[PDB]
Amino acid sequence: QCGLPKLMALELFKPFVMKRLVDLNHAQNIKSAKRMVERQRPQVWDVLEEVIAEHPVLLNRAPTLHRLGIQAFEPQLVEGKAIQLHPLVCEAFNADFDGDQMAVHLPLSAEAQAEARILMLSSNNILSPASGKPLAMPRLDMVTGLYYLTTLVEGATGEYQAATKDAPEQGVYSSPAEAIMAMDRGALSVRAKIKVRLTELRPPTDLEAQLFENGWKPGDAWTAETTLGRVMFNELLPKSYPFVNEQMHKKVQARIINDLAERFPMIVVAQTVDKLKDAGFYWATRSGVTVSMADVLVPPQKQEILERHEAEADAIERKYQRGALNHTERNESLVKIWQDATEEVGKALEEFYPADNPIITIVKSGATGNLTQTRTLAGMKGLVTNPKGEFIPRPIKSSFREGLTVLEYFINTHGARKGLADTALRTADSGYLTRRLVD
Amino acid sequence: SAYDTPLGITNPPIDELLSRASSKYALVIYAAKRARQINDYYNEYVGPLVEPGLQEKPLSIALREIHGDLLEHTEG
Amino acid sequence: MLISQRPTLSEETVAENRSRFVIEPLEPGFGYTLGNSLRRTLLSSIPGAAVTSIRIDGVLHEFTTVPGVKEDVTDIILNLKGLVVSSDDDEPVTMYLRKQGPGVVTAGDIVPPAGVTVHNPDMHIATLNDKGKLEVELVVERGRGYVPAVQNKASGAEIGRIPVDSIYSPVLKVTYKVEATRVEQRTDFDKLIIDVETKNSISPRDALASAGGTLVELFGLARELNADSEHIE
Amino acid sequence: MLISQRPTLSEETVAENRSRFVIEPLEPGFGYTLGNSLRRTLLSSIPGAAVTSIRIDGVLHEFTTVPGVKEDVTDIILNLKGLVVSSDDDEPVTMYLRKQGPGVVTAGDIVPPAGVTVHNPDMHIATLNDKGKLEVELVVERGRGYVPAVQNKASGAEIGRIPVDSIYSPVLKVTYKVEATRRTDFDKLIIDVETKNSISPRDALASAGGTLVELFGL
Amino acid sequence: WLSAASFQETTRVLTDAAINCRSDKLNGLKENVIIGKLIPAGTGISRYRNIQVQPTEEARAAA
Amino acid sequence: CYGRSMATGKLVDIGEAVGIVAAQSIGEPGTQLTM
Amino acid sequence: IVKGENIPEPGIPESFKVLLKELQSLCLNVEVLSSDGAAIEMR
Amino acid sequence: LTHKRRLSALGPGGLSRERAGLEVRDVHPSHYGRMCPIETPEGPNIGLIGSLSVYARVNPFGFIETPYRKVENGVVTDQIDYLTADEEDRHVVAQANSPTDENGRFTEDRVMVRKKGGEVEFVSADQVDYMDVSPRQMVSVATAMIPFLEHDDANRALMGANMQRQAVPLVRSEAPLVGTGMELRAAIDAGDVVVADKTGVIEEVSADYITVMADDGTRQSYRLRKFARSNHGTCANQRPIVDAGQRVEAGQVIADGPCTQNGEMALGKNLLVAIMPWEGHNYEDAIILSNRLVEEDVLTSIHIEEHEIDARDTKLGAEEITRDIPNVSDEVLADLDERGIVRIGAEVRDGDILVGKVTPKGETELTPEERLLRAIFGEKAREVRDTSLKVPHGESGKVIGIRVFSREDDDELPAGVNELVRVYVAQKRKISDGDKLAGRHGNKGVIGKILPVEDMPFLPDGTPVDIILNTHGVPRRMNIGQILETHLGWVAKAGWNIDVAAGVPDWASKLPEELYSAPADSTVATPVFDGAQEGELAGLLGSTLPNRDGEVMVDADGKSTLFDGRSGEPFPYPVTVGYMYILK
Repeated sequence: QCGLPKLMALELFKPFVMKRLVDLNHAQNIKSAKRMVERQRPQVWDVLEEVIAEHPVLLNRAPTLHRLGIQAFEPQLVEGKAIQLHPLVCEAFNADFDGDQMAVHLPLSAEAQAEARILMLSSNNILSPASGKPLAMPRLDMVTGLYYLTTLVEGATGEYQAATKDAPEQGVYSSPAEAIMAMDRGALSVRAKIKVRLTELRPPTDLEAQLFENGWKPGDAWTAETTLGRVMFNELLPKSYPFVNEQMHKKVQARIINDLAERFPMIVVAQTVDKLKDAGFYWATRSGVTVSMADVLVPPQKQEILERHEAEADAIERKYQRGALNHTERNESLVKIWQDATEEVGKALEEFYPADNPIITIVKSGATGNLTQTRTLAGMKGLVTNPKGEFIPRPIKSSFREGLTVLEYFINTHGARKGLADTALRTADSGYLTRRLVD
Repeated sequence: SAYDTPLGITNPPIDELLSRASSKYALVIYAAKRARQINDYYNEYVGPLVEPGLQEKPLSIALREIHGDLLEHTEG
Repeated sequence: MLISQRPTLSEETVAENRSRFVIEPLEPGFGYTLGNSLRRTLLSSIPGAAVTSIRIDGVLHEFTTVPGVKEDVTDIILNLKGLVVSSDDDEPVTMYLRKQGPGVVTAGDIVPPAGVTVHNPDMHIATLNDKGKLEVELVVERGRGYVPAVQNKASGAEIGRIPVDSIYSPVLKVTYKVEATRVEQRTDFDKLIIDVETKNSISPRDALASAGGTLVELFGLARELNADSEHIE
Repeated sequence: MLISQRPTLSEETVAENRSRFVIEPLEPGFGYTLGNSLRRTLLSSIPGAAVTSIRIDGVLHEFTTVPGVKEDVTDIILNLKGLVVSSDDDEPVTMYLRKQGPGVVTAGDIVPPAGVTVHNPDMHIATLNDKGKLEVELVVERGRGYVPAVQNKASGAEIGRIPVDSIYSPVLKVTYKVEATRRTDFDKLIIDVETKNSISPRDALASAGGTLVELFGL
Repeated sequence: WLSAASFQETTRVLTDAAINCRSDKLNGLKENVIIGKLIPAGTGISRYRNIQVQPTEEARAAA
Repeated sequence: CYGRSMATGKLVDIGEAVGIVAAQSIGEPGTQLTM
Repeated sequence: IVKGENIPEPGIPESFKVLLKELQSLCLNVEVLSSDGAAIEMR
Repeated sequence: LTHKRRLSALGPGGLSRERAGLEVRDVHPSHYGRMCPIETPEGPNIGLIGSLSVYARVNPFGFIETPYRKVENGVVTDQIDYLTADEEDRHVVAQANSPTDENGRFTEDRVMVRKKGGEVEFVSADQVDYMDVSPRQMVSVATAMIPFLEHDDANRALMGANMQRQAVPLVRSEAPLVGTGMELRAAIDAGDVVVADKTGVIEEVSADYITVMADDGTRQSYRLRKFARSNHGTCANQRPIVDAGQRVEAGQVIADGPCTQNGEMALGKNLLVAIMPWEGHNYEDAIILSNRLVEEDVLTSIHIEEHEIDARDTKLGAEEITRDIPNVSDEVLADLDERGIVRIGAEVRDGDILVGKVTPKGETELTPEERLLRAIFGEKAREVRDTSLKVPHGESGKVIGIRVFSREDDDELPAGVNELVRVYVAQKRKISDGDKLAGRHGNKGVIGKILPVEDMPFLPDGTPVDIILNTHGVPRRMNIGQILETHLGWVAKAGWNIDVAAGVPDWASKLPEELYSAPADSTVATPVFDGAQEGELAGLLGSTLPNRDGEVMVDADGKSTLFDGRSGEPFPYPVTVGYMYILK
């Protein structure tokens, strides 16, 4: 589906609604029908919903790179003048909500609508027709939203205690619906290690063999130890699918969704990814993931590492200032001294950040971000290239958390501009190539 | 197989439809020409062999007919 | 004052245990406002009876095991947690289940004292291995909501007394979500969808009216203040 | 473990415009869901009175100025949006404001018709000079929520009438909080209701309840 | 020839095509796009577009 | 000879035009090729 | 669409007709030929 | 103001478009203090267009000069010498910020220096000649207006500058809560603000004009632009900031321009921000807003159109502007006056008539079916076709003013044009879903949803946050200034008091002068490279704590516990809240 501004939809379908409201007594002749739509008499809207029903439309966003750049959807009248786009198709369209626009086309002939619903329908195209990998697979929020749900926390609230002596195990629940009643109260934590009895879910292949081996369990109860979230996670997958019981990285979700397309019909993956979306968002907001000057940490070893390599350069600079050193090797020595010195801060930085820090969880789960990106935010930004392409031996010691200096900022722009200019002519050339490949 | 319930355009599922035709392309002309047939009736002449929905569009009808194996075709 | 569109409460039956209910149309954003309040009233607000503590013969200082049966201590505790019995007492009552027969024990084997009625006799409790006996006492006290197993410092006085997690309310699962309706007349009005899976003690419709009444009366505390402002039906 | 002492709602006072309200006792995990259920209803459906349109003699529309007045007509209507009025009468009732000579016009200078009151006459509207004269009438209606200005082409209004965004919201700011327990442990919530002075925190909370009670049905 | 023309070096292509007196059978899909024909691919192929559809005699009975 | 259709997961359909799909599949990532 | 009839079969794009004309103005003789039917006219 | 001051390499007499090599686009070392490296276009024009720097100055020969303070023997004098790029490489440039010694001298053991390479080196301060006049010499006016510039990557900064010039004047025009130095100085030099050129007192203040009685006995007066449609449609309206008896001084601000408040540039509003991801509604750069921003017209802005139609001399007759239209209902003309032009103050809808016009026709040859109806209903076929000015598709508003130029009346017109009428329509545009908002750091996004103030993340006060920004796009884009000013934005809003217990805490050692206390709502300024530092932030994070009652609403991490307005329960983790300056 897609959100279609009601004004836009009225004009697109204007000839259709004109006939429908003349068929009904609303308008006596086509002339009246035309004016009735132009001035937007309130009667048309109930008519528009009928014509639009199960009548697809094509949505394009330029530039169109692969055929996935055009996809059919079922229109839904929406309030406002903007267009509502499903969050899973942003990957194919390369669509940012920074203010991009999209085009709508109305297939008319029976054949055109057939091709829309069948060939180009949104849910039928999931994997990219290049690598076969899944595209509509969740990303960004939905990643960190699920990664939080499935993750297992040691010493959480209500954790199964493996009780001894005077008390029974204490970590068991009659059913999942009980773990929810325990979660609503402060008893249970969604990330807890407790073990539950599950009637409606399927155990893993291995354990299913030892447990039953006479068949599988639609109603047959079995017990495993998993986080309450991992339970709810597997309720999103098909009832026939085995219990994964893992914390979901992006690649792990790729493995799973990739597998569903082999063992299950398209319509099944279409609905399973819809369910991952709703779940991922809900937990993305409950994830408690924000940013702050506090949540940005810098390693205390940065001072010693920095001042240490400084003398190593000053000594090599003293060796070059002594006349013996080769000028080309001097900078090369500095470039090597500082290059791997950045790795140390990167190593020290990772050691410092608690695994639950919101900045790293974003990169860990594979939702978005890189480590090289979080290395310039805190710690050091590193060396920057000169205009000629050579590496400026003067490193940037400060990080964008502490802020750069007057000269540090002027130097970074030297490189930062060359990169942004490249992206300019990288699209113009890449498109000229594609035009020759196509021909 | 339980896919739950498809809504509107997604019903019937393509998987159940593709077993009734050689490819996704053949399926297109299949339902396409039949829908063009239905609309002529409301003005070839035959169908709606199934029970028409309330306002249901003829193309949507022809899709349900192919799902029920109510018609057959022969490729050129 | 206020006169609005008349909402309609409907019920779709998924099974004898479950039913789906929908309210249409609401006024925006009222769907979200009363929705979470209903999931709480149905879950924690309905009076019901449930098992509190249990003691079984043969387990005192033992950690987990029961020679003579294939069900462990843990598996039987959560096996009894599903027992559904409506007790009219307003005070704890101790039922008893004693069987030495090498066969399957069920909820029907327990003798309820006068005033307590077991609604799920078919429930399996334990499988007795050949030539073995099973003796169990059960504490049943009326309550509301979900009360986790409580060791009160008086649970350490009893030797072999196992406090268990008590499900007091008949509804073991509930959830809700909102949707938009009203093609033209109303624009983007709210529709409330609520899912109720109820125990055999009470049907879904009765749990609703019980939650409806307990909820309506609760807001009377404010309305009694004045009654000046109003709405319509 | 049935524990019954029927919920008790006791009043209080903090300021004149706002007063706390407390309700105890309640089952665990309640006051949150119950508080936000009132707050959601307080901030929206509390009925009230507000000015719909306005008519100024010299000006035929919103974007001009008035001779001698320091505020343009658009910046005067911005000020007039701050008027808190209460109309005890159904149907539209027009107020009147006329001022000459220097001075500073304020909401108090508006002459309320029968059964209508300006509850913050201290409000600044426009500063007039010796040449400045301001003659304007105001139409007060009754409603709830926020209704965007109704265009006179949609109504039967004439080119002279200036429609304005109307906010009927007696309530101002609202919050709550709960005291849990850990004898069995119950929950008790306390709510803080503040109003614009067109009504007291009591009549508002009674409005929500009276409006919230009628909604729940079975 | 008209597929090579629209691609690049139009003037060069046309001068050599008119001297060689070339004939374009309009088989390629770009040619059919220019003149508004059905591209010889997908649903445009002969076997697919010539499909004939009629309801089964058993179905016409049920009416 | 061609093999499974990456989009379908099954043997390619007879109508498919793999030339264009190939060209696009090669070019589309070109924006990510540093140079 | 206004009569609820079936959408008809497409015609010849006017732009293409203009192409043949612009090619003729270059002293290029462009003839649209039938299978066995020799020359065709656009009119 | 940035259009002027812009310098480009294009046009006749220079390399044009593709011809230019990419080496020119690269920033040279001599662009320091002359051409701003950070401000340029993002598109194919990168590096060919740039804005003159702040202190830069043009030479009578056409070479840009930059101001410097010459240093002699480790002492920086008050002598300021403007130097061309040629003579700069000859000397060594000390760094703008270096420790200052008493009456002045170089305190640091070594001094930052710039060589002809350029090359960065040190000496003992003995060999330095000239020093920088101050930080942000290289920066332009727009670039210098980005708070916490030093923290943001050049990529997102360039986007930040370009998007300030894309803002639009609002009706209220509130100034930035956390600013920089340029806000006031740039507004007056723009020319859109009313400045007084002689000391005196105010005789009168009206929406129309403001008159001042100088000490000189002379009398100056200023007519205020009111709702003047700008080139691109933005509203140019001005408002008087002074009262009748006020004293004033030469060069003061009498009235505010479109985007200015009290003399300094206001390109947007200050809003309560929440950095939690929220129910998938703000995702992939999308944004959500409090419906308060609608009801209270905080983001509302005015836009004005100019429609034009002429009546000329046709070979078949003369065009006539008239209320008579060949076929129309008497209703479609309801808003037209005698002459056929829309009546001032009317509302217009897409397709509505503005100026009725008619042109002569030539032999009609009506269709037989058209002539039969003419006889039946007796409507005589008119001699003139209807060419009439109507409002464009998807456009509506109120009629502000009309301008009519007639030939009868002398006026002036090109040969053949008898009458020309222009109609000006204006409309109030509320902030709507789909509109594009952004901050000064390059962060941009459409409004994805607008929620009732009822259900919004809201502080324990009961104070709903106005905007909710997603957390994911923040870390990777390398603009962390938005978070900083989000914290400081909350500082300046609620005030603060540094502890007077004992002495001054260690974080204030080198730090603010009599900034130890500020009231609530006080405005802050952090010059780009001289601005506040991380240590001083934290120290301020803990700070004065009313709302009304004495409870703190934000911790020293810049976080608070927000209550979901839908379910009514707190959000599990502390969420960062604050005030950020966002532009429409």
